[PDB]
Amino acid sequence: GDVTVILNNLLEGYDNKLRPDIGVKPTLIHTDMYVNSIGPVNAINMEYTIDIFFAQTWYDRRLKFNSTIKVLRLNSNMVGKIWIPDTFFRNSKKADAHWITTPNRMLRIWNDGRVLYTLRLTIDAECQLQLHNFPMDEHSCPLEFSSYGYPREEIVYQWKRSSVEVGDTRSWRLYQFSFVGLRNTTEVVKTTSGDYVVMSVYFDLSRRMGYFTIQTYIPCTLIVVLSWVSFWINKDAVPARTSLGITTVLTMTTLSTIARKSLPKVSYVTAMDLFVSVCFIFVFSALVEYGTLHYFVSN
Amino acid sequence: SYVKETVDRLLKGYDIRLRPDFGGPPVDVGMRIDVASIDMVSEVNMDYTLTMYFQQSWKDKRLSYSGIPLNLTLDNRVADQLWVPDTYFLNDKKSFVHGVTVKNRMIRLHPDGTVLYGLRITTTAACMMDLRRYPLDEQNCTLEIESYGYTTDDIEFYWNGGEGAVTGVNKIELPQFSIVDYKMVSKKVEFTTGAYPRLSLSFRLKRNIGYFILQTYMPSTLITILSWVSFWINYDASAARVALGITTVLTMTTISTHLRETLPKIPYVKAIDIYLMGCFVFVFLALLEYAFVIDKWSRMFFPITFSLFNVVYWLYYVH
Amino acid sequence: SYVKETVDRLLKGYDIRLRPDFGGPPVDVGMRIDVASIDMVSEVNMDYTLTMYFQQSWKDKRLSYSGIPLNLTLDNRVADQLWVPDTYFLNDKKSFVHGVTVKNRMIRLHPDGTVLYGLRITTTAACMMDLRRYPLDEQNCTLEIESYGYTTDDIEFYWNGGEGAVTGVNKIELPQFSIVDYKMVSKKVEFTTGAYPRLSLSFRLKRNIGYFILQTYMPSTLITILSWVSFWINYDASAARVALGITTVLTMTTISTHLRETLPKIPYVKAIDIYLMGCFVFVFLALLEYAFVIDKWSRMFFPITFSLFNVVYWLYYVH
Amino acid sequence: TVFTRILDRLLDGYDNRLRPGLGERVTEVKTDIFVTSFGPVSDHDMEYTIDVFFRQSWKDERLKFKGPMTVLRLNNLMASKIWTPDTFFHNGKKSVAHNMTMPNKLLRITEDGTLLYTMRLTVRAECPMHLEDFPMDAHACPLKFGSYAYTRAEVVYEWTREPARSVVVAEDGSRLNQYDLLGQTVDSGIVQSSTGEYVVMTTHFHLKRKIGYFVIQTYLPCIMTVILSQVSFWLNRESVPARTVFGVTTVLTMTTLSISARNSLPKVAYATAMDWFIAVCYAFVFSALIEFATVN
Amino acid sequence: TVFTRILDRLLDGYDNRLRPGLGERVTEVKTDIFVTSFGPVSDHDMEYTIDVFFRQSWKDERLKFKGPMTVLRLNNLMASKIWTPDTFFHNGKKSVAHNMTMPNKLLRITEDGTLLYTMRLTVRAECPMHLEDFPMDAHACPLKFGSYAYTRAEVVYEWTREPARSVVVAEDGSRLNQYDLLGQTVDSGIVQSSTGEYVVMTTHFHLKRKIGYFVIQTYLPCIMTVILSQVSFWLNRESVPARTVFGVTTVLTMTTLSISARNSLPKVAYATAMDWFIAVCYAFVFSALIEFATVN
Ligand SMILES: *[C@@H]1O[C@H](CO)[C@@H](O[C@@H]2O[C@H](CO)[C@@H](O[C@@H]3O[C@H](CO[C@H]4O[C@H](CO)[C@@H](O)[C@H](O[C@H]5O[C@H](CO)[C@@H](O)[C@H](O)[C@@H]5O)[C@@H]4O)[C@@H](O)[C@H](O[C@H]4O[C@H](CO)[C@@H](O)[C@H](O)[C@@H]4O[C@H]4O[C@H](CO)[C@@H](O)[C@H](O)[C@@H]4O)[C@@H]3O)[C@H](O)[C@H]2NC(C)=O)[C@H](O)[C@H]1NC(C)=O
Ligand SMILES: *[C@@H]1O[C@H](CO)[C@@H](O[C@@H]2O[C@H](CO)[C@@H](O[C@@H]3O[C@H](CO)[C@@H](O)[C@H](O[C@H]4O[C@H](CO)[C@@H](O)[C@H](O)[C@@H]4O)[C@@H]3O)[C@H](O)[C@H]2NC(C)=O)[C@H](O)[C@H]1NC(C)=O
Ligand SMILES: *[C@@H]1O[C@H](CO)[C@@H](O[C@@H]2O[C@H](CO)[C@@H](O[C@@H]3O[C@H](CO)[C@@H](O)[C@H](O)[C@@H]3O)[C@H](O)[C@H]2NC(C)=O)[C@H](O)[C@H]1NC(C)=O
Ligand SMILES: *[C@@H]1O[C@H](CO)[C@@H](O[C@@H]2O[C@H](CO)[C@@H](O[C@@H]3O[C@H](CO)[C@@H](O)[C@H](O)[C@@H]3O)[C@H](O)[C@H]2NC(C)=O)[C@H](O)[C@H]1NC(C)=O
Ligand SMILES: *[C@@H]1O[C@H](CO)[C@@H](O[C@@H]2O[C@H](CO)[C@@H](O)[C@H](O)[C@H]2NC(C)=O)[C@H](O)[C@H]1NC(C)=O
Ligand SMILES: *[C@@H]1O[C@H](CO)[C@@H](O[C@@H]2O[C@H](CO)[C@@H](O)[C@H](O)[C@H]2NC(C)=O)[C@H](O)[C@H]1NC(C)=O
Repeated sequence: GDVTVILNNLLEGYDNKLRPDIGVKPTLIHTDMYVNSIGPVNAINMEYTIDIFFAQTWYDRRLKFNSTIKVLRLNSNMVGKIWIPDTFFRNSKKADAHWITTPNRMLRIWNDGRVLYTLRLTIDAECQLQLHNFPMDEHSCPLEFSSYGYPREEIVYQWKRSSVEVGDTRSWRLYQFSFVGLRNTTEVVKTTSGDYVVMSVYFDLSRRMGYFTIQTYIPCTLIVVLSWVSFWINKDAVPARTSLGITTVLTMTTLSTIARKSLPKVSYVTAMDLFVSVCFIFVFSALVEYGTLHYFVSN
Repeated sequence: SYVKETVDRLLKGYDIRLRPDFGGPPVDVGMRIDVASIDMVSEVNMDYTLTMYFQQSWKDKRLSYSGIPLNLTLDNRVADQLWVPDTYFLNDKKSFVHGVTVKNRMIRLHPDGTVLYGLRITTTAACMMDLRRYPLDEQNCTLEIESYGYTTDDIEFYWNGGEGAVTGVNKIELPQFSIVDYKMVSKKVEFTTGAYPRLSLSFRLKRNIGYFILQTYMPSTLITILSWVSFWINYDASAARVALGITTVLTMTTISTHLRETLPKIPYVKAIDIYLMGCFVFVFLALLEYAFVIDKWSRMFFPITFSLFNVVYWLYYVH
Repeated sequence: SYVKETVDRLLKGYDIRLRPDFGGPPVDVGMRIDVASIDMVSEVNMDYTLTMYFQQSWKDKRLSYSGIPLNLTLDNRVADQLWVPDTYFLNDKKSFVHGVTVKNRMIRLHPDGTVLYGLRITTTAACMMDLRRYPLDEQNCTLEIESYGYTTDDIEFYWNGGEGAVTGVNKIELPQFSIVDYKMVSKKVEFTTGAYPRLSLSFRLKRNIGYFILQTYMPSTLITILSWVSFWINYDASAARVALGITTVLTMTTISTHLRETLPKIPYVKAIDIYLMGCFVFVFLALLEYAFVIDKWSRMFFPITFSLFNVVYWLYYVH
Repeated sequence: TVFTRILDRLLDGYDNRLRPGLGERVTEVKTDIFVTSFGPVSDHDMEYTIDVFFRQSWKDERLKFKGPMTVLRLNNLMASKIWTPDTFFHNGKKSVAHNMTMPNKLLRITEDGTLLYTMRLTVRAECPMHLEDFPMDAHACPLKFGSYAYTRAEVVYEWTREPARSVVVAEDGSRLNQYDLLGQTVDSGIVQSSTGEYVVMTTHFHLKRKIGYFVIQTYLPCIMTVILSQVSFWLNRESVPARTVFGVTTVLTMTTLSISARNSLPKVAYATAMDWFIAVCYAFVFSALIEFATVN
Repeated sequence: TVFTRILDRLLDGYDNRLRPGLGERVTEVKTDIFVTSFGPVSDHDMEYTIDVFFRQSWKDERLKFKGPMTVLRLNNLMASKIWTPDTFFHNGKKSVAHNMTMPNKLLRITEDGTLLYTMRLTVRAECPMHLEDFPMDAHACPLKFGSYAYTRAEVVYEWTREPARSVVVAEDGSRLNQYDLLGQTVDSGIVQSSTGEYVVMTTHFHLKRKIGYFVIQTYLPCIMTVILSQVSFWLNRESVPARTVFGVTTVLTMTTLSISARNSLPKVAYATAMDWFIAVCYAFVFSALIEFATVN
């Protein structure tokens, strides 16, 4: 019952609605995260989901306690009775924390005044609109945060290690693409209410061509060979060659729609509709040549 | 230390349910919106999703303090112990405050008594979508900021900063639409109960034509082929020429299924459907009159009327 | 003003965390179910959605009075200060109490001690639907009332009225199904933790046959028309014959892709797929007789095979 | 300064869980609505959408006071303490009470003892549509609401203004795209329940389908197909394979268009009028193939 | 009457911020999972769904008593004021805690001091499968759970009964469509983290596909095509261009089998088994068709 005495002594005279270092200290806070999974980039909302273990660490001159306890472990029940700094995600569409089975809020307090805290978060963040080269994809997918209330003169974010402080150890985590690397970025954005530090975290990816390999091969190994056997057939019979050519472009139309069905339409070209339109207009030119040859054989 | 007992006397003796100047002058409220993104303009559900940094500020003599020449940002657990104006949005359907680590609820105080309140709000707001002209149509979808339970003799709204109260609009990108202009309207609305102020933020949305011209040019080659094969084949096996034009009818049917999956049923007829069905009826009737009775007249009639249909379609389109 | 002191006498000294008649005999709970509507059946997610009044009543010694002659309808927020049973539903997936103005919690008290608790709740309950035979369905979609933290020596359940505890079955109008019978079954079900009471409200669902039986006739009439096209004609114009048999696979494809979104990917037995197999193998048989070319003999043999086919289908329907 | 001292006198002795009455006069609440908009009908799952202001008014003798001004406006915080009735919709299957920076609920206490209490709502109620004539739909969508626990001996609902004329207000903003708002009709009733007897306020919205949405969408291709059905009668007697192949090419699109017309159409056992329209088209097809096989 | 004083005796200075045994031994957590129905498996999202009664139990020496009864079946409002473990699922995506008339939480104290605490939960979790046997593969869906804020030197998980007999399908709890549940396998495990080392109970569910219509509806339209390929090369006594248009249908059937498969599996980069299984059936067609187009 000693910790019952100690922690209840850490309650009176301690406002839970104030930051500790209101004075000259700007209340620097270290942080880290452990990426558990990076879900599917659906690209219809141009967003991607991601599960992390997000952790924060700060200090306090109002929670230094006595000896014989190095650190005390806390449940998710002292977080409401202790001041917690704000953190909010900028590009989060719906970032719902996990509240299942006595929710995931780990808390530690050392005798120095150092407080560790963590959460378990899923995010559906916007990444970019990178549709210049549709096979040659390279998305950065930033993830960034700040304090919603406290400016850079009242709060400071800091990492634990230069650009490699974010742990990420997984191989199969709903990635239809190829993750190739990650890095951090620290900037300050001038807002209206003040100036806030921004801790951008990127995730470099590149689309594996094996997914679009089946989408590219089987129209190419059907339409081109049908256009070839339209000329390779005996052109003496009018319902052979022209009929094969005219049913080939009937088949070639819907595959361009289905290939652009799962993903939304863009304004500029993605060099994939250009990649299929060359063969489409080539089979169309084969139709033009077949209709030209009909004008000088039925005389 | 010294700041805590000053916060304590601001919390002691305070009444939440009483507005400032209760029974006196109307309070003055300055608002500010920062558009983060236009997420999804759903044409079928006739709505758009907006992320915004909603911001309010006003004056309270009960929340001033003498010393400590600095601003006191607090936790979000004072907004339930302080008064806020009951500002809602009119045409929203799904709307919420984000709860990422806490509720994103900024309270900033000041030694004179100017209270600043801030939220990060996602709003699925519905708007009227007149779909007569489909390309380059200013949809003019608005957001209607309005108080709920305070008459104009109790509150005063204004855009905090004039025309610069709405930021980040140029930093928005859409795959379908495009920002052409935004406007702020400050009006008063009288109901059966009383008078209430209303702010209105408009969005005229010029739709980007590139996706539209792609989904236009992809079926236009089909009716071009429907003209060309009908003009190009001799009429000995006339069924071999007519049956291809009847398969263009089911090609039109596939386009109509894509249209029904892309657009709902609307009484005011669109601008995209009308020229495609009109050239459909013409290219069907040309095949009908060609099978009715001839090789030179098929070469002469169909491309001239085809180019005429093209240029009258372009002249309706440029408006 | 007499009633307030009596209610405060009833509340001061009350413990919500104890069951009434504690340490003694089990207390009975009477249920009553008023089915408002079968809200939304879904054959995709193997489930359905029900809206109903769940009413229940019991008896206690802790709430008794003699001064007030009439019954006491009380506010719903006293349910957070009074004991209620922990009655749940087993086969649910997503449920909620309607909160359109307040929580729809009927609290009624009696001078005897009979306590009444009523909820209007919507439950998305799962139903293990056997989709082996499609026209006849005859489901058994249960609704499992069960206590959670009270053993059978702590509580017991009964239908308040027997057959009369369930009201509103005949007023249900479903566009897709029809009620033929409903049954209320009590059952004691044990676990490793203990034994528990379990009421069951089950009912069968005879599918409204008309919509899908008018959708079923169209491929049948389609392929009889196709057979009459390919059969009667002379085959010197053989391109007229073979082009009929060409476009049959897309007619099969449209109906198959329309049904593939309605029914899920159940591998076991699909009666619509057995019907479409009796159709498309008949398509292949017509094309087989075509490639074998007796044409009039095959034309006469096609209608008797269609008659034996839909006689097999009718005896499969009536079982 | 002064009003806090009198609100504590109002809260002193007022039980938050009891209505005025109980061996006294029957509680009367005065009910008013204000339709903010009328959302789109969802015919597939057979429901509609509305979002309104819902007003209520009644007199509480335990809330009178003697203040400097006449009426007194409050927030939703005090509104959670005064007894409000349990008004629920009989037809709402999913409804939301909107909140934004505050619960959208005001409390206007008069000095007389009466008060005004309104909330902005949204109801996804349903209508049992009968589908014997889909372009000729005429429906009266109900919006039944009553008390939930308080008996007719406890409370009675009553409209504020003229019931049949000016107790319900359409505010000339409707996001509809298939129907149009013809008019409305309120009603009162008593439903005998297994618990007791309860007042019911009914409101019907008379609706008819618009003419330019799906009616032209069916009217154009059917006329196209019956025009295509005539060319076989136009064909030569010495052109017998064309009259055969015209019919199958006609029905290839007719089947797909019937599938497309039945796609957005909800499931109903009753026959629709457009099902007879496509039947007339199929009968013209049957006559065309009979005239074809007459030559054959 | 007496039990009120009993429960008030058990909270005179009781804390919830401290597990039983601080400065003493670690805590022992018996754990049981009684599944109710193994739900649908979203292979498009590689995640499954399951309904559990998650029982767990632990001795607490601070709650012993000498009352008249031995075990009191308390309410979960008492369990909100008691210390509970911080168990969570390591791969849970969208888990729900079912709420009703009361929340589905149970509490049974004992005069020994042992507890019992079950939660009627529904947990969904990603089951990362591989598609090397895409027609007839079999997988082991995992379920990892353990503490969040308590290390291996703080709490210890252990199964209640023997680990072979501690996850129980009820009788027929099968909401399965594509698959067949046959067995399960639990184990322990210690996972080192950046904070410390947490004990993890891991559970695998072995499941294998029904062969069924997932093979039938994909192979029988292929069976018609491979029958037409044999019918095309049967003889040449009749006209030759009657065979060539017979290839055209086998083109469009290749369309219909292409759309029918991609709507079930996610867009994966590596090729699957059933893709080559239909690719060889596609390669059987156009080679013979190019051969007949060259020779005829
Ligand atoms: C418009 O109205 C709606 C309807 O009321 C409001 O929605 C409610 O808002 C309140 C206030 O924010 C929420 O209450 C808080 O809930 C905390 C967790 O509750 C969780 O409940 C279930 C699981 O039990 C989840 O489903 C919930 O998730 C839902 O909400 C989130 C919010 O974003 C959504 O994203 C999800 O999708 C879900 O829809 C919740 O997560 C609860 O801990 C908290 O209670 C603490 O704080 C209060 C005040 O201090 C005290 O009761 C008490 O001190 C509690 O603290 C105890 O527990 C903490 C745990 O850390 C300990 O530290 C303490 O020591 C102490 O032991 C509070 O009750 C409510 O959940 C939410 N309901 C729903 C359905 O959303 C809207 O906010 C409102 N809009 C406005 C006002 O703008
Ligand atoms: C699961 O269902 C249970 C059903 O009981 C539900 O528990 C209830 O939750 C509500 C809040 O969600 C509790 O109500 C609170 O009661 C305390 C008692 O003093 C009040 O102080 C609280 O007041 C707050 O909210 C008021 C709303 O007007 C305001 O006045 C003010 O802002 C206060 O901060 C609050 O009303 C209720 O006591 C419990 N009932 C129990 C535990 O029996 C639970 O929330 C549901 N869980 C979900 C949906 O996740
Ligand atoms: C289309 O968008 C415009 C703005 O982009 C909006 O129309 C505006 O409507 C308001 C009131 O409905 C009007 O503003 C008026 O401005 C005058 C002059 O400043 C002022 O004296 C009035 O008190 C009032 O505020 C005006 O009609 C118009 N304003 C502007 C600047 O265009 C609205 O969102 C859409 N309007 C239509 C007709 O679709
Ligand atoms: C849905 O299926 C369940 C079980 O598959 C059916 O429940 C069964 O109902 C019958 C008829 O009431 C029960 O038979 C009798 O029950 C009484 C009361 O318990 C008992 O005393 C008799 O000895 C006899 O067993 C049967 O027990 C019961 N089975 C179970 C497991 O509950 C239910 O009727 C079906 N519902 C519909 C609508 O078909
Ligand atoms: C606290 O906030 C107030 C409100 O903005 C600040 O007062 C203004 O600050 C801006 C920029 O700092 C300048 O326009 C003037 O210094 C102030 N203008 C007016 C009209 O007051 C104030 O500076 C903030 N406190 C601190 C310490 O920066
Ligand atoms: C209070 O409620 C009880 C419970 O329903 C009422 O008792 C029954 O009332 C019905 C009314 O039709 C009678 O048919 C039953 O015979 C009554 N049963 C018993 C055991 O009395 C009671 O009448 C109600 N009292 C008041 C004043 O409303």
